[PDB]
Amino acid sequence: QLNAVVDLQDRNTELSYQLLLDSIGDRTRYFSMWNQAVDSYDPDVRIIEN
Amino acid sequence: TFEVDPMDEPTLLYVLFEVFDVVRVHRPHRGVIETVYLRTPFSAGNATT
Amino acid sequence: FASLAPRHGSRPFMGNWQDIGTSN
Amino acid sequence: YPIPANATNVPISIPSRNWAAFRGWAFTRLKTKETPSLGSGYDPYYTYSG
Amino acid sequence: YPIPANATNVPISIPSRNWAAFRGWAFTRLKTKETPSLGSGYDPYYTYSGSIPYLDGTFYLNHTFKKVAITFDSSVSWPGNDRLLTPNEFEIKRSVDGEG
Amino acid sequence: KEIPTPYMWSYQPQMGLAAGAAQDYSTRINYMSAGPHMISRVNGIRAHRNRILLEQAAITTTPRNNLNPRSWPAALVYQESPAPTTVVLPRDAQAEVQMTNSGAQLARPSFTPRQAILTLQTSSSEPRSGGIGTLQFIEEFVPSVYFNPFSGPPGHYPDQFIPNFDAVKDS
Amino acid sequence: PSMMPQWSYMHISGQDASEYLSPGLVQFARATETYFSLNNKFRNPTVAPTHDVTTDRSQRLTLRFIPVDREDTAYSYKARFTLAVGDNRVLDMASTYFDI
Amino acid sequence: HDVTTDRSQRLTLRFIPVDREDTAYSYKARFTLAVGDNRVLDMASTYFDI
Amino acid sequence: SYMHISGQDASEYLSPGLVQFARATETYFSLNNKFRNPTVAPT
Amino acid sequence: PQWSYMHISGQDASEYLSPGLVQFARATETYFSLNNKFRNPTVAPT
Amino acid sequence: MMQDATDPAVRAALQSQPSGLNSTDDWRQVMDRIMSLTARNPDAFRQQPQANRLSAILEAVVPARANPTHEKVLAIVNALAENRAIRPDEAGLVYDALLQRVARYNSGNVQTNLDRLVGDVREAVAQRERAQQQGNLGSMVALNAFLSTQPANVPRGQEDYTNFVSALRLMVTETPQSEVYQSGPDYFFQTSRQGLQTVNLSQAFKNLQGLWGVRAPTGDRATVSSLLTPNSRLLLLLIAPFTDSGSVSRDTYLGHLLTLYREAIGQAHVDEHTFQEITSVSRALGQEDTGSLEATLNYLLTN
Repeated sequence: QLNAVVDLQDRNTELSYQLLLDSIGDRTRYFSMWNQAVDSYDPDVRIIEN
Repeated sequence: TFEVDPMDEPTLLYVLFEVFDVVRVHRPHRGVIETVYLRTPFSAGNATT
Repeated sequence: FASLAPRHGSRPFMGNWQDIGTSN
Repeated sequence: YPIPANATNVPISIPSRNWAAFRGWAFTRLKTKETPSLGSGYDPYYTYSG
Repeated sequence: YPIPANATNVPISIPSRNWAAFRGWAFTRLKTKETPSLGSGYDPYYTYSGSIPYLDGTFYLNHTFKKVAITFDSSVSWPGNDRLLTPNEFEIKRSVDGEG
Repeated sequence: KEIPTPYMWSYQPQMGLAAGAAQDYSTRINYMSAGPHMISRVNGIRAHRNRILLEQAAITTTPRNNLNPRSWPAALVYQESPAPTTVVLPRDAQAEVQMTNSGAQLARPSFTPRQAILTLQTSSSEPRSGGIGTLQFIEEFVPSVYFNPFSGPPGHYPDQFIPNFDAVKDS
Repeated sequence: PSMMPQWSYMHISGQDASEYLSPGLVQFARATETYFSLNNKFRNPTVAPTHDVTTDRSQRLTLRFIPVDREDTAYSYKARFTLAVGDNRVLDMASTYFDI
Repeated sequence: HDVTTDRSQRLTLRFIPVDREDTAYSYKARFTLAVGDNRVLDMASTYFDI
Repeated sequence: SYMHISGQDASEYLSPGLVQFARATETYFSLNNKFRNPTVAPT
Repeated sequence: PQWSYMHISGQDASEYLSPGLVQFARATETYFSLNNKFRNPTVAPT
Repeated sequence: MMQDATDPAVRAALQSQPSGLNSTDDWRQVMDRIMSLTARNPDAFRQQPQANRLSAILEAVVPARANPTHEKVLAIVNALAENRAIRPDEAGLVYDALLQRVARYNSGNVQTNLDRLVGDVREAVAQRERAQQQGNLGSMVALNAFLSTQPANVPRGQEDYTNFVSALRLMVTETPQSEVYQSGPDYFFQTSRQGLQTVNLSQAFKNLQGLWGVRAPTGDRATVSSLLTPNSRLLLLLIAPFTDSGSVSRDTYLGHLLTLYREAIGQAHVDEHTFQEITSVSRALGQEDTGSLEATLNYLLTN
């Protein structure tokens, strides 16, 4: 019963997974159960074409 | 020194220093996990928790 | 034949090939 | 460590660590109300799910 | 090593030196007001003539301790060799997270 | 020249290589000379200790050549244990093709006994390279003394002695 | 088993591209490539034997596990599992999930 | 060198029972614990955290 | 250094007997993953 | 003779040149994209 | 088998002149290759494209003068880097400063010397590289200054020192590499290792001039010989793997302690072969065996 994973708060274990699925190639096609649908804004709203 | 742009609301300057995290899973028995986690620009004692 | 193709750098032909089969 | 309401000048806090083999840095600021400083499961500081 | 109000992060800063005689570590707490950094006859800091921790074992803020995690070669912790439940941290007290 | 301390190597673990040697002070005895009847003792007890740390330096390790090498092969520094333990299987490799696809479903083997085992080595694929892995630091560079400080200015001095030092260039 | 029966003429029994070709055509497919882009014209047979893979046995692929005790507190859901892998259960970790 | 351990070993084993049983008065647990192949265990130091 | 991060090559800190079946009969699992590969850099 | 001194009737990149930086051209690619830093010739067959 | 220092006239040629085919310099090598006479494959020139085929003919049949100066002047400056006549970062200046010097004087008798000096300077690298292995040159001349200044052959007490004169000379001849008899301060001193962890004074040896022949007690450290300084004691243990027989082992410690200095070496190489085994057997012990060193202590103390 030796503690296998004992990471502290100065680690982003949850938020490391964000980068791994970015650097895979394309996350543009979406997964169902894991909700791999990237929270992506449109360039039409931010940088306003006026 | 972080002489940055003055902003309206209180913001957390959450700086990340790139420090490697390696966990070697020594498995000399079928179903036994004995591991140690260590970092390079980080000693496993002196930290903010 | 080594004479048959035009090659880069004074060498006739250079890198050999492989094409994949359909099923998979 | 946080930047207060109107901040133009802000130092670093943590003094003593040993650095042997680096890679670089990354930083992006974040509001106190939008995401809590982790500690407890329930937070009234994060009653802003946006 | 003086430490300010409402802060929780302070380590010892000593590099490579001599260590040839060592039984171990000891730590307690004391106010800056009651006694100062000694070495002088009558220094500009005295102003509390009350009971001082450094004299009669008068220590009191010895309960105000969370963790004192040790480092031996500025990379790995002293419990690195996994001897305790916690891999590196010397938790003196943890208020209600895993009763065990 | 007459009274120096035995030099002690400072360490950095994950690199494997020691930084450099330094003198001892936080246990160094009082040098306020006690008198003519104890000056020969404080210089004499230390003198035999200087030969204690000198003799073992040639015994524990081969004498110094490259004083601090990062590109380090294994000879005295030990490569981990090369011994495998191989066990058999409850089911056979060729005695299974007869049954499942035909009709009879399967769920020493008490059907048709066979003995076939193959053993392969456990050793580190190629020899140990770089710095010291686990714990071989004391056996590699034992605390050793240079009893005549910087005797010889321009030719050579204690070179890899400095912690702020790499093998490629001085300074 | 003997792997040269009826597919010998059809050259299906074959092991590489230059196997049942005339050995004078290797230097035209490779050297003058983009000109004569032909290596699948003579369709090379696959290399998928029976050697280490075949399990003609009731081998388990997808197994369920459902916890021992229940705790329904408002902030932290706890579930205790006592998992057991017997023999030959060779899963790679990214397969395992938790059906909420 | 002829005494106490130099190699890595944890002092305590934070063990959890496999099966549970609760009923009118009894609080049964059949814990399956095997003492490590070389190391020993003391019974006066053995307790239950409930 | 024994963690393969101050080392020289990746396939040389494991067993050589396991190395054989990694590029001819590997199509069942694309595995250059379970033990991380370090790289050399000039300093 | 001066025709093929202009690297026009050459066969290849790393080979036709002096071996002083031929060693370095194979080691350096990310530091400097050296393949586009020099002419690579390709000639008409018989 | 190993090489000498990478040939300095060739290192600079390696970085300048063509590698594969120098059609003028390797003329009968290209001519052998184009005549279909090469033993590898004869028609390697036939199956090649027609345009670079012609480039080989025009260049080999009519040999074209290729530039030789930059593999001759650089051959000096890179030898200047190996002989250490210049620093490695100085390769930008001296390469062209002498090229600008020969730009002014391209055409005197000086460059006819220059290529003869090329063969001289490249040989000077090879001469010194074999000479630095035998650091005797900056050692014997230094010992000549030691032998002249120090009064030689004056033991009017008792004489065992005539054997010791050759003993210091044997240290120059046997080990030459890092063994430099440096004359920094006026006291002479010898270094043994590349990092100098036993560099004692040969003028701390001047303590022995009154102790060249005194009476011996018995077999335990003498009642008089406590005067011998750890400075001079360091020298006498350093000459011990060089000279043994000659100095009287029964008349003074010049010989009795010199035989006893061999007892220190005699235990050392035995314990070296002892330690290389117990440390090697660490799979079956599974402990930090300091008893390898404790037995070494016991084999020196309890005798």
